[PDB]
Amino acid sequence: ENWDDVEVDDDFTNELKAELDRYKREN
Amino acid sequence: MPSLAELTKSLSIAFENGDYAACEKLLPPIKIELIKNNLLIPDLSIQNDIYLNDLMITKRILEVGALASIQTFNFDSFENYFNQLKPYYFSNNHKLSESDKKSKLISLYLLNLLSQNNTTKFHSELQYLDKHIKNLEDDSLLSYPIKLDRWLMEGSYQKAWDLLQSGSQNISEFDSFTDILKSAIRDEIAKNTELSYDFLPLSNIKALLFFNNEKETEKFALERNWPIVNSKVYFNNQSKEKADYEDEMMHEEDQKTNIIEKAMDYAISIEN
Amino acid sequence: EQKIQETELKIRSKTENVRRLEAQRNAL
Amino acid sequence: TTAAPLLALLRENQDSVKTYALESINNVVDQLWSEISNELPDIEALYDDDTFSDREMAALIASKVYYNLGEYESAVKYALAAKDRFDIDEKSQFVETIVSKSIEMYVQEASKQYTKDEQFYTKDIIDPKLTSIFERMIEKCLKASELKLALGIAL
Amino acid sequence: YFKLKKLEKEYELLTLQEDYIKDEQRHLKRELKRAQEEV
Amino acid sequence: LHHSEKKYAEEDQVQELLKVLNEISKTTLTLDPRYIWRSLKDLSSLRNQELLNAETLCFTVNVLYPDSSSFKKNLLKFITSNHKSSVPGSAELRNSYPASFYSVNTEKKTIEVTAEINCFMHLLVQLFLWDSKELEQLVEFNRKVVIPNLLCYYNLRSLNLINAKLWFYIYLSHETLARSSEEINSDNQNIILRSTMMKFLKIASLKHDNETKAMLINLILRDFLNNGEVDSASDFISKLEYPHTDVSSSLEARYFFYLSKINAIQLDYSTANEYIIAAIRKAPHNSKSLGFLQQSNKLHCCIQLLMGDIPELSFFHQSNMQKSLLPYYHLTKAVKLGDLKKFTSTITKYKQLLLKDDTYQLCVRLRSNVIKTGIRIISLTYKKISLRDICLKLNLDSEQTVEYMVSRAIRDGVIEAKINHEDGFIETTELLNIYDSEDPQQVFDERIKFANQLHDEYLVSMRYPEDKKTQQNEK
Repeated sequence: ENWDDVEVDDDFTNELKAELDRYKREN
Repeated sequence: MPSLAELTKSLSIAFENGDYAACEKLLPPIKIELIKNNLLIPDLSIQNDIYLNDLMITKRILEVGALASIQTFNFDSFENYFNQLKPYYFSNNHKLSESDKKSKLISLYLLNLLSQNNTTKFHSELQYLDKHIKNLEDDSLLSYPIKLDRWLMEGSYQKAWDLLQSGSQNISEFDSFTDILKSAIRDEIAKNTELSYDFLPLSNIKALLFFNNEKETEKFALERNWPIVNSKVYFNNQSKEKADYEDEMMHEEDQKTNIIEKAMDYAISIEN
Repeated sequence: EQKIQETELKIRSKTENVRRLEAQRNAL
Repeated sequence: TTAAPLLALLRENQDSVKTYALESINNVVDQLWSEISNELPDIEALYDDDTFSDREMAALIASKVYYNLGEYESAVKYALAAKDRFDIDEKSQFVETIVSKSIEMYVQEASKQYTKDEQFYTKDIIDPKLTSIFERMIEKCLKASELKLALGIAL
Repeated sequence: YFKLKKLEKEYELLTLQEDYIKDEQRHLKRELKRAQEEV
Repeated sequence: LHHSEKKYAEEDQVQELLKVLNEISKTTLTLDPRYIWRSLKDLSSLRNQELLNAETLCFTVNVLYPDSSSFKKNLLKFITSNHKSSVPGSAELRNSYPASFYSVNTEKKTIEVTAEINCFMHLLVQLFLWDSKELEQLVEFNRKVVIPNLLCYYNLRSLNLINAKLWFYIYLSHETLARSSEEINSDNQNIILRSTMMKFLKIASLKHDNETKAMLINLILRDFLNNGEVDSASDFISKLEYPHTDVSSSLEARYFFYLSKINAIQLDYSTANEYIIAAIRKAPHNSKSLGFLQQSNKLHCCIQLLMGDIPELSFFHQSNMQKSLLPYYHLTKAVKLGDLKKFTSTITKYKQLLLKDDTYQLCVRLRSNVIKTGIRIISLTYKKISLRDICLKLNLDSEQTVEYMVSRAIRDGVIEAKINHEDGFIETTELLNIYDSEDPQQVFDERIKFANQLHDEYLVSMRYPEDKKTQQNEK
């Protein structure tokens, strides 16, 4: 549980789906 | 306190009229009367006294002598009268002492520890006081050296230098320590530009040192022996002879010889 | 008896080393 | 409670102030000896002053600097200048040590110098401050009617 | 005084037995070389 | 009913007293009474609750009373005692026997029994006081008597361990009195107590008793924390009179616990980090030591956060004490992430809890540590980063502010980088590749010193208990 389970993650949830926005528009 | 039946309390009268030179000559005869006085040092013979000539004559005289060294710029005298009046505040805890000069002399002592860069007594007494919240935050006298030392090691000189120049309380009582405190910062600034900068222009260093002229920056360059090239100040990062103390630990040249000696000595002790 | 009290600690540590090194010597 | 207020009065020149500052240290010892070690070189400097007449009481406290520090070698040296200020029959913790410590120093300076001359106790070869204290314990043992401790220490 | 000096001589007797064993333990290793190799 | 109750508990007390009486009478053995006194504290705590207070009344009747005539009456006066006809002169366990403290030779004063009695008498007094939790006049009455009694006795080798545990009750009863009610008399009462500690410590310095000085140093260093004098603590630890040999493991953990808090104000955590770790390894894991393990772990998390390095994260969840370690997790999270507003609201809710352990002052200094740690994190991510790129992350004030905070971080050799203002970016001067330097050789030398250190102590610890089996006759 070193540097993993203690702070969990709390990221890459709604920001992962938001990446496809700039991919399907600017391109 | 007004002097009536004795000249011992006359020190406070001459303090408001100036002439601090004559006030120092009247100190020896005042300390003589305190010798025969048994109420100078607190003991079990004192129960309740709300009048003067018990704790009032002892504190009032030392408060005038401590502030007299501030106007005359004497640090050695401040380390005496304050350290003499310090045990008179409390033996362990005393809640009946309330005065305007008590919080001022304690604040001036914290600025004196930062002047000589004392990390022993400055970081200690903060937890030894009665109020660790109201007196260390709401009170601007005790929180003045705290915000300076916290912002000194933080690295931000923009909001830290404002308290040493444009501050409210640095005019009269805190001005005596502003000379060394601002000198202790520029001494660290000179040492920071050596490691983190090979060369720097004279225009950008003018804002960091808070100088109004370019010749003022070059004045400390000749005293500290700074290599000077065109429109720049060169730093060669010159060190001293060896390092620190404790011989044969990270000190002299050829440390590998002592390392070999450490392998030979402790190997024989295995059989012993 | 101040001099005896300073050397009073020698009645044990010196006795132990004789007993500790006895079986260690008797082993060899 | 710190030793700063009592030891800061010795930096000026006064006859009364230097007396009151030293006498206050003799009253409170076990509490204040922590900060005296830093002021030790300033206190011992007054011993060479001819105008300073309290050196008898000052050397008694200066000997307590190393005595409370745990070093008894230097505690007996500075305690020899007290003269009449050095108590004998008090039988306190300071008396039962320095006197007994002076006995050990009296033996070390005896057998080493006994080869050259046996009369050193009469002459100035040995410090008479140690001999005077050594003779006071002899008369103390004679009052107890014990010939083993009186005659045995002289052997 | 007589019994006080008796304790000082007992410390030397413990030293005589302590210093000899420390020297003997190192000399026993020399006798082991003359033993296992000869037999 | 009450007659048979006093004979049962007193016989068990005399049975344990006669065991240590013959052990000290033959030559000198200082470890025999010590093993019984360890269990005596636990057995007496449960025994004092049973059969009320009537077990210690006849104990004073049995042995002769030097000082104890009026001490038992004043102890029973506060509770408004009833008269059961317990007046001395009824129960007699002596009956003229040699091990019974024969009376005729004692009354004629031809023999001295006071040494092994009066010294043991003060031990049973402090045990009953801690069970009933008595305060005010009863605390000062006992302390005033014991001090002249200890100065009258010569404090022999076996006598130094009798009062060694009495100092712990003197300091404990005085601190609980000040926290319960504060007055002007409690301040002057501690002045005499400070002088008594130094007078007895000087006497014990000649005997070099290991357990006696171990209890004093723990009480003297703790008294300096309430008194607030560093010069008294700094000069005290400079002599290094604390023996590491025969002192108990519980007394060792308390010694290293003070050095961590003393070195914490000197801004040198190199030595303080080892003392807080060694104090945990020397502290038992039982329930009675949980109070020390709780306070020691609270200081350990604060030391690492003040060093600019994040401690072990799994230490919180693996332990079962994390209920009180929850505030320290939000402190580490606020410093690592670098949020300025999160740190202000973190110490606000728990501000009330941080006042008890006096760790709130160390939490105030964590305000600067948020930036000190944030610079080290962003420096490892980007070796070359522009000036305005850092302010867009931590939301700092201006560009000149972030430029001058990096030069302060390299003062202690943390970042080890340089700032180029002409080019406009900060470059890291650390190329690693330390395998070609001599720096790892200095650390490897200490590992050999640590390995051979336990080798010499291994022969001392293992061989010592085998000394007694050689002299004792075996089948």
